[PDB]
This record gives sequence, C-alpha cells and structure tokens, in this order.
Amino acid sequence: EVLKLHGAWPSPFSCRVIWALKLKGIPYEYVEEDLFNKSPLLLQYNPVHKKIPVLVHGGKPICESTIILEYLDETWPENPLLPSDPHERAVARFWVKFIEDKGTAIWNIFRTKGEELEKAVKNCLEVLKTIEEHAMGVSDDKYFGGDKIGIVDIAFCGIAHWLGVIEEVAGVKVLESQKFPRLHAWTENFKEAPIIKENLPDRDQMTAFFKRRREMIL
Amino acid sequence: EVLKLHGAWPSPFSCRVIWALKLKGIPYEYVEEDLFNKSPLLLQYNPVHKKIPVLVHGGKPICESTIILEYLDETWPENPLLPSDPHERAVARFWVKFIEDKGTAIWNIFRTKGEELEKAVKNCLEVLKTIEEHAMGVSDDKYFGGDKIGIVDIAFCGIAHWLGVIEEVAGVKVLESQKFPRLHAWTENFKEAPIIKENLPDRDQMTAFFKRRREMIL
Repeated sequence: EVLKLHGAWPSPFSCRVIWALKLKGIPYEYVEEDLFNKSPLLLQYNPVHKKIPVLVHGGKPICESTIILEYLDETWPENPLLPSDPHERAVARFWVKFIEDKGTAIWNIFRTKGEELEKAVKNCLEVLKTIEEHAMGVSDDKYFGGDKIGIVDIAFCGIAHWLGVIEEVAGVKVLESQKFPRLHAWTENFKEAPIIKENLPDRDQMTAFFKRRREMIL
Repeated sequence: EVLKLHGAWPSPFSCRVIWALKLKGIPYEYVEEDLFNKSPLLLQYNPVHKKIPVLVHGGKPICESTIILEYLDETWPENPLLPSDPHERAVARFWVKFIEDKGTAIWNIFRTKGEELEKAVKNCLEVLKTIEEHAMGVSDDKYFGGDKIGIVDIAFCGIAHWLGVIEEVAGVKVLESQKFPRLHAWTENFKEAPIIKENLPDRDQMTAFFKRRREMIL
C-alpha cells in the first residue's frame, strides 16, 4: 500500500509525523503542500479543517497529527510511541491533548506586538509552568517515553524547537532554563536524540522564514 | 480494584462515562462533586484542569472523559466503543476530537443574550452543518458505531440531549430536523437506545436547572 505524507516543511505538526515515520523506519512519499493556495487534494482529503499533515495510506486519508501517530502505532506496532500500560497511556494521552488545547500559546507570541505580545508571553509562561510542575516524571528518565522517544515527546516538539525560534523572532524570552529547568533539560535531550536530531528543520533558516512572516503580519 | 467515578449529575462529560460504564456493565461507585466549592480530592486528582469527570481505579485517577473512554476500552475489551479497523478508529477519533474542539458552540448559546446570542447560534449552526455534511455515514447504520453505540455516539451526546435543553433555555431554535435531518435522526436513535435511554438525565429537570443558572448569569 502506497503511503504518502502531505506536509509543509516548517510545520511542527507535519514534523511530528515525519519523526514518527522515521523512528519506526516506515517508508513513505512526502508531498509538500502550499498553504496560501491549497491543492485540490488537500481540500479533498481534509474538507473539515483543510490543514496538513495528512497521511494517505492506500488512497485513504487520515487527518490530525496526533491521530496519525496513534494510527501508526496500531498499524506498525514495532517501536511504540504509546506506553503499553493503560494507565500510563491515559496520562500520556492527557498531555498530548493538553498541548493540542494550549498550543495557541506558542503561536500567539509569533503574531502579536506591544501589549498583546506582553499578554501572549504571560499566557505561554503559565502553560510552561503547568508542564514543568505537573507533566514531568517521578523518575530519572531522559524522555516522556522513558529511555526512548514517546508520543508526548513528539507532541511537545513545538516547545523543544519552535518556541525558541518564535521567541527570537518576536524579541522575547519565555522558556528560560532557570525557570523551567526540567522542561529545558528535556528540550535538549529530545533534540539530541538520534532520528530527532537528523530531522530537525534548520533553526537559522526557520528563524529567517518566520521573521519574514511576522513582519508581513505586523 | 475499587472503581470510582467522580461526576456531576447534569454534566454531559460525566454522563459519557456513566454511559460507557453501563454499556459494558462495569460496576463502579459514583461520587457527586460540587463545582462551586471543589473538594480536596477533585483538586488532588485533577490539579491541571480541576474538572469532572475523574475516573479513579485502584486509587489512580484518570482525567478527561474521552481519554477515560479509551481507557475503558483497553482495560475491558468486551463491547468496544472504538472501531476495530485502524482507519475507522482514526476517523472516529477525528470526530471525537472535533466535538471536543468545537463543544463551546453549544455552551455559548447557554450563557449569552441579544447580539452575542445571535452570534453563538450562528457559530453552532456551522458546527452542526459540518457534522451533517461530513461526519454521517455512507451507510444505513443507526449509530456512528454501526449497529451498536460507539465512541462517536457518546461524544456527540451533548448534541443529542443537552442542546435541545439549552435551545429552550435560551429561547432559540438551532438543531431543526429539516435542516440537519441525518443528525436529527441520529439524536432520536441514540436516545432510544437501551442503556442510553435509562440513563438520560430528566429533560424537564435539566431545563429548570439550566434556566436557573442562565438567569443567574444574565
């Protein structure tokens, strides 16, 4: 069955799926989708939200990055992203949903100035604090998945890699190592992981790309 | 292992779990939680959102109604709420997430008047239209789960039962049978299902309860 991933190179959400595919070593064909002028296939595949990623297996589309990750686990069980224990799965699903629900708190820094910027920074700091204080282990593990990358690690990839770009692009500091030390350590450990590291879109290049987009929003 | 469900009787979210427990016939102890002055257990169990439902198994809490439903399926596989096929599970998960993301569109009618009410009715109609046009089967099935109740049926229970109360309480019409005929048929079939029917909180009583709460918000 032909497997195609429709994505966009600077999207954290598309990158989640790239990572998940690469951690399992599943072959796929990648398709870049323009987001200003959308393709007929994107609109056919995702009539409800019209967003990437879409994973298409045997011509059948699956929308939503988090839902795609679960589908990958069910169809290719080797190297699970989900914990095996049902209680632990439930807690991991909680943090995936949480970051889905709060993810705007990253992206609002990106597109605001002045006093609405000062407010977005405030909302973002509360999300980070909640993760720092409630989501991190009772354990000595590197990753939310233990000694290997799991679904919460992937779901938090925005925090690990995109927030720092967006901070620099908006001219603010948010995720400071001394404030969120456990989350900070995790970001460094995540990005230094094999497979993650080799598939991180270039920081400096994303920074220039988002710099351009921010100006042309302000 | 002792199983306790912390809930509130008029909550659609608590009722999801009641239904799921009852469809599988899992014994549990129910605990009503006040929502104005929250208990220390609720706050201990759900420090992040401080909301019901919480399911507590062997003293270990699980938050989020949708996540609880998945936990029930994994721990008591008899009478699955999830489709077995991974593609079909993925599509069901999509609509569960969708109603989670859009669920405010019910609850904003409940707490608005005048022109913000007229706007909430408009937002709600677009959600209903999206479901009517994209979520309903290519099939002759009664339920989103087929010939039996599944996770999408439960997730949509707000639409089936609470919206009609909230419409009447706010003095508006939204879900009109002639506009959303397939979704309308589904609401009637859902509510007439054994186990669902015997566990629907009383309409007239919810109506008076929410009437009271709306006044004391306006």
